[PDB]
Amino acid sequence: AEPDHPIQLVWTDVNGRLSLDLSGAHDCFLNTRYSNYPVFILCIIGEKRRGKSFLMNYIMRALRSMEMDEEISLGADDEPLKGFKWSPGTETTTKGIWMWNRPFLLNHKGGKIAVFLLDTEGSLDIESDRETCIKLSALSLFISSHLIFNVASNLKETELDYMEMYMNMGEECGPKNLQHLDILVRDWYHSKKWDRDVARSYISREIEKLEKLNSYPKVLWSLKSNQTRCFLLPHPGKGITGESEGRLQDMDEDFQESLRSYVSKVVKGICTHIKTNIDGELLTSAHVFSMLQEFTEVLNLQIYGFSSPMEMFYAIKNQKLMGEIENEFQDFLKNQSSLTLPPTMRVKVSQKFSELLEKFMQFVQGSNTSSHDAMLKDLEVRLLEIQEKFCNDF
Amino acid sequence: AEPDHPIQLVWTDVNGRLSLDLSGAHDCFLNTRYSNYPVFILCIIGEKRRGKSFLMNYIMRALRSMEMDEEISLGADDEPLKGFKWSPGTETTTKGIWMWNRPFLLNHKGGKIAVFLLDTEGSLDIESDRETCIKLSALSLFISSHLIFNVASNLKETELDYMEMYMNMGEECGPKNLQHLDILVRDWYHSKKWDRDVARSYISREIEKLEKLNSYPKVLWSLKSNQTRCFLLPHPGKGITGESEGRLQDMDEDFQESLRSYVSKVVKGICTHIKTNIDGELLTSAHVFSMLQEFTEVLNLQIYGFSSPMEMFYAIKNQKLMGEIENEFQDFLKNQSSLTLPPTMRVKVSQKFSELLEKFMQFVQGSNTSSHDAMLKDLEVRLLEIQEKFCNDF
Ligand SMILES: Nc1nc2c(ncn2[C@@H]2O[C@H](COP(=O)(O)OP(=O)(O)O)[C@@H](O)[C@H]2O)c(=O)[nH]1
Ligand SMILES: Nc1nc2c(ncn2[C@@H]2O[C@H](COP(=O)(O)OP(=O)(O)O)[C@@H](O)[C@H]2O)c(=O)[nH]1
Ligand code: ALF
Ligand code: ALF
Ligand SMILES: [Mg+2]
Ligand SMILES: [Mg+2]
Ligand SMILES: [Mg+2]
Ligand SMILES: [Mg+2]
Repeated sequence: AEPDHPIQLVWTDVNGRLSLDLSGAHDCFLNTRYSNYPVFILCIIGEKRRGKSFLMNYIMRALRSMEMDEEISLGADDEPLKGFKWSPGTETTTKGIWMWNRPFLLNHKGGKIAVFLLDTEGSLDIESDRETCIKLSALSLFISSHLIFNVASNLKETELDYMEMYMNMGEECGPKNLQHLDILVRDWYHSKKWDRDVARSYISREIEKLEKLNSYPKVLWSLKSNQTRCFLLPHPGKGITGESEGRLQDMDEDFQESLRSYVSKVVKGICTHIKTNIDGELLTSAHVFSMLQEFTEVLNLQIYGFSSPMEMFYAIKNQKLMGEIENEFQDFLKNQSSLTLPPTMRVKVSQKFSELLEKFMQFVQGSNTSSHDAMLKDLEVRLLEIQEKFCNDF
Repeated sequence: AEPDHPIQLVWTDVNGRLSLDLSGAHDCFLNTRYSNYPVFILCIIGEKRRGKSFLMNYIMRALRSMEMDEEISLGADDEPLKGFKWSPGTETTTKGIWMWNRPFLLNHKGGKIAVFLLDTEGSLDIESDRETCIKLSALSLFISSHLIFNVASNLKETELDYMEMYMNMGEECGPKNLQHLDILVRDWYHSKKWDRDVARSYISREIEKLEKLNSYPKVLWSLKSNQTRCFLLPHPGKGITGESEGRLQDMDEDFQESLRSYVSKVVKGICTHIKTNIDGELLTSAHVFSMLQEFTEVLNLQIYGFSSPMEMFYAIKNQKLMGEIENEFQDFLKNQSSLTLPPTMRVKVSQKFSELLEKFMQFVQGSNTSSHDAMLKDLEVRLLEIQEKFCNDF
């Protein structure tokens, strides 16, 4: 891995675990040319297949322009788009979390700021375990000093559902600890009315909707805070979504106009979003990896069981059914006469035990046989404990 | 309500209940001019704000063209779009289920087919209870003889999650009973490659992805069946998504090309998708409302508790916690010595009771105080039963 390429910072394994590259990425942060500079860490997350990597590449152009001339540019109109791997169509491209393997070094107050870029696998891909992508997105949220939440078309149930999940991934991910959040709405319906004042009005209206709900207290906090802003990009047009070199000349003109404005605002805000540690001191490059490591271990400790809404519905109902059957067993035991002889008692209890296993299987919901078996096995061990204790003391 | 207007067939009330219009809609189906004709029932469902009503209006043009001349047309290029109420932007428009208040009468085998159109509130709107919209979409699915599942951009976790839910809303909604399903992908990334052969290839690839999963057996069944097809529409362009009259001339040319092809295929298939009853006989107009009524009562009987993924996660964990605490109480009672005097026993049990209520509140997850109180109240009644039984028998 040579300089000026993306490198994979985080990947997930089979067991659902998140692993950091403790060699190449770790070495990227500790380079003595810039390890003591204050850092700005830009991360992008959001739904799959919506130009996240594409956008990070145009930000990279502006950072490289600023690194050279102190000047803001998105390149020449015929420059094809390079950087983080980006690709058209329905197949997903980014997996895990990638970073550019060198910072971009911007002038700031007679020193430098080291700017790091993190590109995350998009959500809603069914070939990826949804909890795994949730953990990846929360790790990006945690480490960011500027987080881009890339949203398709408009804020909907899905985006609010997911960002509420992200901000519940430990106290570290709560909205108060999120330094800066851009809610970037891609493919905005209005190609002419997308400016800063439209976006404030749109968020104010969303807050009205959220104030009526119970579901999204953490997102609501964030949206009401001075740490969250919304930007709107119109649709880029068919010269960008099909087979494309990603060139500025391929862009719909209103998309290019909003893109230039948005990228320029990101770059110009960098000096106001230097990454901070727990205590609020400026964080340097040399301490980012430590933070990544500790919070990755936090995320790998807890298994949530996020799944399809129907699977979680069946899980609630089936867990209620198991508890009902256990209580049924307990009530049956309490109702037995202490004057029954021990051998006759043992038979009666065993028959009830078998009858309740059959009842579980008669009322269990869903069709995942493997999970029915796990649940049945678990019910069986718990009833056996109850039986043993009763028949030994009886 | 006069003829040639939309009328609301189904609405939801505060208590989450679905109500049918038993007067106007009921009278629409039983009109003696067409109540004995076989019916075709087209229903559209899917995510909010994605041109569902808009599409149903262009289908209406083609039906009205066919009703008049036996000829297929989408109108003149400058005709503004009328019919079901449709509107740009982020605010939702269709609520409940609407129908056109007259059938369109198509020639068929020396008789007529009565064509009914049902337009459904889109999913993912946070001002609507998600279970309520799920029930509305399942009712549309149940009654359809041609169902349009309108999908934004591509099949993702969300669409598969929701259609799996729809097809679990009673045996009536299972994939085997779904006469015909179009998965209509709007805003398809490729403006040139969207034809029937691309869509088959796309679905075949999705089936490969689903074959690896446990989550979507019912969708998988449907996609593998001969009763489900996929059609792709490119993006209509900014002359349709902004302030628009919805005219053919406002359309991107590749969108208009796919739209004409798709609408023509829908209308030409009508004779092959006559609605059928349980036994497979042709259903007439005069019996549609009966079916609507019976299945609406089925849907109003069951309350699922669908909610945000974080809320369902907390619900699973909190329900497990309540069961753990109840078992803790039961084990404590079993471990008590029968030689303890009754008054001393009653105090010991009461103190454990209080200690376990405190434990519940110490470990309960989430921040919905109202639901914590409900759960605490419920735990308290169950422990009281256990206590009463123990202290009376002791
Ligand atoms: N619909 C849409 N597509 C975009 C946008 N920006 C870029 N694209 C295209 O989206 C496709 C996926 O881009 P990519 O960056 O790989 O998506 P990612 O999975 O979000 O990282 C490419 O064909 C891009 O050119 C946008 O604003 N809207
Ligand atoms: N992005 C997109 N917008 C569309 C399409 N077709 C129509 N629209 C626009 O979407 C907006 C919402 O249309 P509407 O029919 O009310 O949406 P509905 O809530 O799905 O019924 C209107 O401005 C339409 O002109 C499409 O294929 N893609
Ligand atoms: F779908 Al992606 F990066 F979110 F390829
Ligand atoms: F958002 Al809609 F009909 F689905 F207005
Ligand atoms: Mg990407
Ligand atoms: Mg912070
Ligand atoms: Mg509508
Ligand atoms: Mg059927």
